[PDB]
Amino acid sequence: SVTANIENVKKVAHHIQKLTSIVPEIGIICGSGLGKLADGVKDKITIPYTKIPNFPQTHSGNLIFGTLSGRKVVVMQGRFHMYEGYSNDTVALPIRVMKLLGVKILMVSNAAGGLNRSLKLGDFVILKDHIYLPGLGLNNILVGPNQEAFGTRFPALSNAYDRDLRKLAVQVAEENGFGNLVHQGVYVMNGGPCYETPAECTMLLNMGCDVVGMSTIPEVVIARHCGIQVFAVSLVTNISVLDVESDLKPNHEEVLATGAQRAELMQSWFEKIIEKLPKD
Amino acid sequence: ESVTANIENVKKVAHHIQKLTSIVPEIGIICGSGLGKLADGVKDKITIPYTKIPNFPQTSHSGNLIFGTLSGRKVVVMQGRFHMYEGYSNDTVALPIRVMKLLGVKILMVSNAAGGLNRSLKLGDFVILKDHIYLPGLGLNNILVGPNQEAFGTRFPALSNAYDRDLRKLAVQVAEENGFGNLVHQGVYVMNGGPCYETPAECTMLLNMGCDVVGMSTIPEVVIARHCGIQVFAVSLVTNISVLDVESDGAQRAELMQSWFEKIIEKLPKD
Amino acid sequence: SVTANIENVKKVAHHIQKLTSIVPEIGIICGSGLGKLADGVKDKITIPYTKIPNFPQTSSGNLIFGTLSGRKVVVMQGRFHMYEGYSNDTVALPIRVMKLLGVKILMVSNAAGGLNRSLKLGDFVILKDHIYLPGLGLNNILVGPNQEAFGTRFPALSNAYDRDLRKLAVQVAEENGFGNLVHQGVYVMNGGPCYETPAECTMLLNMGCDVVGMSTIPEVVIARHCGIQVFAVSLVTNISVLDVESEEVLATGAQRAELMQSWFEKIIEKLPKD
Ligand SMILES: CC[N+](C)(C)CCCS(=O)(=O)[O-]
Ligand SMILES: CC[N+](C)(C)CCCS(=O)(=O)[O-]
Ligand SMILES: CC[N+](C)(C)CCCS(=O)(=O)[O-]
Repeated sequence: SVTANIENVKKVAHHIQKLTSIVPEIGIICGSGLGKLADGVKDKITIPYTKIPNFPQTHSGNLIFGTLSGRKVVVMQGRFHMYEGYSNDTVALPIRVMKLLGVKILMVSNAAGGLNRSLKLGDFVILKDHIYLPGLGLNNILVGPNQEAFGTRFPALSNAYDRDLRKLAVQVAEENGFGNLVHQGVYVMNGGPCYETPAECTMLLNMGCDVVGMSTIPEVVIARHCGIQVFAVSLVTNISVLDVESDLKPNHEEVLATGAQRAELMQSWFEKIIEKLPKD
Repeated sequence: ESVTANIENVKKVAHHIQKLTSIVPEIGIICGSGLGKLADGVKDKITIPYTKIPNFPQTSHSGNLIFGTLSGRKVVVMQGRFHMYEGYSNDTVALPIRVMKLLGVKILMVSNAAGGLNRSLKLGDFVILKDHIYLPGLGLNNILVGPNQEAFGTRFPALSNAYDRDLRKLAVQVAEENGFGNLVHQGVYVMNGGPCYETPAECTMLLNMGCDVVGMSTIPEVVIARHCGIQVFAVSLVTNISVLDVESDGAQRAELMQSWFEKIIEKLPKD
Repeated sequence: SVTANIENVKKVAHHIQKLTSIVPEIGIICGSGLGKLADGVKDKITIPYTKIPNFPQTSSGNLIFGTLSGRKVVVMQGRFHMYEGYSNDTVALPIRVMKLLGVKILMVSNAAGGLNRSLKLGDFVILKDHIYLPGLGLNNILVGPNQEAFGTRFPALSNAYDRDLRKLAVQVAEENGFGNLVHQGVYVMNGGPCYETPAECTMLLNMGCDVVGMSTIPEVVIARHCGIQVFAVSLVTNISVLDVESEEVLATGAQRAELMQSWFEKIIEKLPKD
């Protein structure tokens, strides 16, 4: 990976600006439930990661630029997960590129396990806060020399999950008849890639966590560090088992199935949030 | 560090071992510190020093693999382990377990020495692990971080019944019928990366997290074993009782644990 | 960049020993509140880190030798924080150099967020214990081959924060009229460099932590490993927010610097000579 410093981020951004004239104001990272969001983007240019020098590589992932709900967007189709062995610089560079391209708001989804006992499979949990277990343990994405062109050395994570975007998301769900599926909660990052043990889930629930997943927080930290507002949502793809005696367990195909089942609704929700954002 | 624990490299190591012994092990046993006696009962033994195995990790006496039978069943015993607090890599720790898989191991029995958090524990008690909290794993130091080796298992392994409940039940029964059931507990093991012992504040936090014992090993091996379908039984010997507040200031047990493991193996189901 | 082994640590200590004849008994690592401690030292011999070969670089840091309240000291001005990406050996080496130079007591300050709800901005929290979140998660400074020259493989952290040094520190504060600022508590390390979220702060408070910061514990572990007594104090530079819907740190340090400096000087004055 190339260092996600201003020099390298500029080179990548400048290369992208030759390929498209679209100045995105919203960046979207597609997780669970957002698998067909790129189809909804109109007047789009699709740039495979392979066509961007010094951009991380993960068919190839794509950067999609276009209009969604009357706004200019860049959609990241293809993520770089820490459990896959990717570096901090790999995860940070795409977010910092979004910043240089013009992104003001980052919207992201992911799949998570439901710790909170009131959660149902397929529920949406808007992140209102997080617990960054890797970050507390010296694997924070920002470890290393601070890049002052982007942000400060010790970023505050106050209002990390923009309260006004959260309020809007809830309002849109309620107005469109699926407010009953929507919660707000604390997301804890398990580095992964193992699912959480019953003892681990019990610990995490008692720490005050509502959902547990293996991603997202590193991007959120980079976004907040460089001043991008964040809206993040976990799709509850499994209900955490807290009891060792239980034979119930997380199953990959069912986790993927839940994402796919909820995709139309999740994308609709994101689209309807975007159309309500103030603009001009 | 060391060679990637992929199918090609693990196969190469396994094939080398299969030229040094004709014993196909069904059960793998990992001896913890002060617990080398678990190998002493091995009948018709064949000893392979780690130095004889190219690409197998090396200790820094030499470590050995011991093949033979215990209570009639074919076993491989690991004498010398690779601890994460020593600076060994994920691949180093993973490779021996994946080698055991290819050699034919279906059940892994692991022992370690641990600190007692649960206040009902006494020095010298055995705590069968029923579950774990992998603090390094939750914090982005999980042994499986990196490309998944699909030949061994799936990207996101579930850890349900990680400590096989039928093996736990059998182990408790064997202890009770041999008159040391009073020494045996079941509990949750939490891994401290180490190598520092836990401070009183750490011990209190860990106890309140729902942990019964704390140690510096084992979980990484358990994760790799479960990832590739090996059933796991694991037991901690309580060698220290954790102090919970700042204001406040073995040999026979190894032999007993040896006997216990032997008597468990005698009763293991056999297809 | 160099292993903190006996061979490398000795080379560094020997280089320092030809630049100064002062044999330090007390080492002091300046965090928040101790920025001006170097100015108060008498018979100063300032050695910049650039002038010590094999010594880690941060810039330009200084090792100041001299006397403080009649006792020989070495003051580290310029620390090596793990959130900056320094290696374990980088952080360990200066402490082990201190050991070889003659240091018996290490006094350290830092800036920390107040979790305990009774704390006020500018309070002093003497560390009596810690929770080393990085260490529990496989990022302990001692991971790797144990350097037997300095200590044992599995160091115990019983009495890590020497109880007699804590007693002395509280007594000095009480008799100089600022005992009302002094608390004793548990420090938890957040690797950093992000400040802790409300959910993180709530979790940490419920684990039994009184203050949270991003330093100190690694140095304390190396010091205890090699048998140096430790006194550590956090300056409360921020009050943790525990619920969502929610410069000041640098101002608190600069404001309380004089008092903390005075406190450290007066502690060194009352230390046992035998
Ligand atoms: C439940 C989702 N699993 C299978 C763990 C995939 C993790 C990818 S993530 O964290 O971006 O949703
Ligand atoms: C005295 C050794 N301690 C710290 C208990 C570590 C135990 C090593 S183990 O896990 O193989 O038993
Ligand atoms: C408040 C200052 N923080 C963020 C903890 C940075 C470290 C300062 S230090 O060295 O005094 O701990």
